Amino acid sequence: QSVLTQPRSVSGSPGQSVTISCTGTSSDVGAYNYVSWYQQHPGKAPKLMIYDVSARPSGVPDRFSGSKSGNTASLTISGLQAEDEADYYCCSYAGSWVFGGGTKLTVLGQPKAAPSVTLFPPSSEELQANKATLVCLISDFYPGAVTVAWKADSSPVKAGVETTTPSKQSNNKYAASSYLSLTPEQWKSHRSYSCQVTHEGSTVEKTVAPTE
Amino acid sequence: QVQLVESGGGVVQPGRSLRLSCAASGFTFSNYAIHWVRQAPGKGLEWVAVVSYDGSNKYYAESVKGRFTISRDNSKNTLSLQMISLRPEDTAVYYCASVADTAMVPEWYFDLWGQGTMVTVSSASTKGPSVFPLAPSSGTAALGCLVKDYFPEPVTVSWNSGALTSGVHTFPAVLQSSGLYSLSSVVTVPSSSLGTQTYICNVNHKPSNTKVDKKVEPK
Amino acid sequence: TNLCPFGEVFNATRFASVYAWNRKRISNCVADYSVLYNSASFSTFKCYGVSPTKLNDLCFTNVYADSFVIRGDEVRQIAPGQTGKIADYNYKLPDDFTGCVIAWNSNNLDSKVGGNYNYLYRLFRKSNLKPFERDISTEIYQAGSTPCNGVEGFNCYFPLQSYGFQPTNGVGYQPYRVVVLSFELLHAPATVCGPGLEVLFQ
Ligand SMILES: *[C@@H]1O[C@H](CO[C@@H]2O[C@@H](C)[C@@H](O)[C@@H](O)[C@@H]2O)[C@@H](O[C@@H]2O[C@H](CO)[C@@H](O)[C@H](O)[C@H]2NC(C)=O)[C@H](O)[C@H]1NC(C)=O
Repeated sequence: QSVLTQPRSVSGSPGQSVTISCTGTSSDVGAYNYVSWYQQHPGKAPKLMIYDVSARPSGVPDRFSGSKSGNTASLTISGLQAEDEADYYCCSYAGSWVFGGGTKLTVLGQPKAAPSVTLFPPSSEELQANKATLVCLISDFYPGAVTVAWKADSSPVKAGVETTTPSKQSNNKYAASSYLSLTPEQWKSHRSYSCQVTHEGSTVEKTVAPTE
Repeated sequence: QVQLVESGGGVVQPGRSLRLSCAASGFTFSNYAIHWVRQAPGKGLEWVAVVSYDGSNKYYAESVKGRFTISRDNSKNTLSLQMISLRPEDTAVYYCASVADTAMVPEWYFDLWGQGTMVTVSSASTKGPSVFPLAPSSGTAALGCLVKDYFPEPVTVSWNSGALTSGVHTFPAVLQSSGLYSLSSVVTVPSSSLGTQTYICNVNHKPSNTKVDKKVEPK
Repeated sequence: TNLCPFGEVFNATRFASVYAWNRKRISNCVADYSVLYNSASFSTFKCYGVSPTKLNDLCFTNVYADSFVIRGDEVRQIAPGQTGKIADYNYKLPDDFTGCVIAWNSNNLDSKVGGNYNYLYRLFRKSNLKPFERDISTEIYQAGSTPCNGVEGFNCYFPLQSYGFQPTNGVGYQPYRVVVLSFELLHAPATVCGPGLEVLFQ
């Protein structure tokens, strides 16, 4: 069913402000003002940060502020601090409790690092095994939030894609991988395949084509 | 210290039944409605079900209707969730969630949370990996291997039996819907050495007693 | 000072069902009503006999605070000369009413997921209430030609109904807390007075 639409990622410099949108339908966020915002740090439960759209529970700083307009709620964090780095989820209680996709708020603590992509075609042994798999390895990026997109013959593709959640490395940058599983036939039929990783504004692309 | 404690998590096979419990302390449980909210690993929150203060009015989410049953004992101050015909899509952490007496937050918001309990619905049993060489392209080159379809974790990967270390990046694995893992290890090398040096993956999945060596060469 | 205990009726943690409306008797004190006007953000604050600016300079024998809970679209009935289930069978106000009706939205406190069935009202009554009467009887109401004999059933109804307040209603169907201040001016001494009548004693 429905999911309220939050941005996948948001980046904010420390001390400054950020705003996470949360867009729904007129039968959800517009129906009533029962909008709430939850913070979740890795491996712990959510915490209520906003309710009744703009209300702050006891013990929540006034740096967290909630607003609404039409079908869109907005959480705003001022005076950004490192502890605020976390996943944030909105929720609308109209007919049922509906959540958003979540938004990873990164509090920027290092210069931006662009991703390094390495794209591997399917091995000959795997093709012999009637299977095929393309491997897209993204490394050395920061902030730790990328969007991977597989593209066939300069056209989109979406079935068979399994992507990793960014994981911190030793150098405190992030790395992920994406596997596009295909049929030997699909691979040898198309002309080329491409992996596109979007980080901040820029996008990096790599292309593999079948060989003989 | 108002506190909610979940229990009864574990691994079940697709199609069987489990029963989670959530015990309450510190507030007037019988006075507020309480919910189950779950979160699949690495993904977002999903509201599952709620029971009124009165214990008869119960509501669920379509993804769950017909399979989960919510109940509460207001004399023991407990609540339970009986799940049946469990699918792998139900694999998740289950939190129970309500509000406290002091809070001015109404019960339609999730103010008070437990620590959760994990439910893993997986048919999968121990499988050894299958290693495939990601050959170098034809300055610098990148080669590696693909450890594919292994369970459980972990898998360990080395190169040239420990002789090669600089430039090795082994990536965290992906959980495939199947229930099985697959990871990749990549090393970056001089292109001028593809003819002379021999590059070899050394994979080891200890939970299946599987030690594999796979030679990665160009072409 | 000996000020009056309005916070005991306007901030009570629990309010009464309309049919069993509660009544506190305020006496032997001074009261600042302009403080009470700006005390909170009230949805409704209507004064009939008088107005609150003028009230700070008046003296009454006793003051009565009647308190209870009802649906938003029933607050119109808490007025003199009104008709409806509430104004005729639960809480009636005289046509010669000198007092103030105050009400505010209490959705976060009194409606509950699935319904709050503890708040009640009277649904059936042979006759209308007299002004300021309270009726808490639970005698079966005869809606047919056949007598009931104290047995519930067909055309033989239990006279009280639950509001079942829910948050997923529209405002009209949401619970509102109401306080009716009524200022009685008998022939006996004024026990309650406003603050502007201290200038005559200095
Ligand atoms: C009813 O309550 C309001 C709110 O004040 C609070 O009430 C309780 C919740 C208590 O635990 C404290 O938080 C507060 O006392 C009262 O409004 C207050 O009035 C006083 C006196 O003038 C004033 O000093 C405060 O600033 C006011 N607070 C707010 C939030 O406006 C009100 O007086 C109480 N009673 C009545 C009859 O209105």
